[PDB]
Amino acid sequence: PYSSDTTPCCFAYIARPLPRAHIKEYFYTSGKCSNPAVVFVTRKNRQVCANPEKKWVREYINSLEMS
Ligand SMILES: *C(=O)CNOCCCCC
Repeated sequence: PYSSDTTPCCFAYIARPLPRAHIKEYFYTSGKCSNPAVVFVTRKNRQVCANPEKKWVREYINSLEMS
């Protein structure tokens, strides 16, 4: 019933923590996707899928939220 634009989903999670200093932004993928995910945006503007349940991921989010 709703948006007919594509939206990004994640089908795998990066296995090891990204360097924190290379990440500038994050977002969660749509709740419509089959998997929950954090996407980190790097300073080279790459987008990397990550597991929201991982400690390092939650730590990075808190840090990013902690401007
Ligand atoms: C709202 O329009 C929902 N529609 O679902 C159709 C099933 C696949 C949509 C891509």
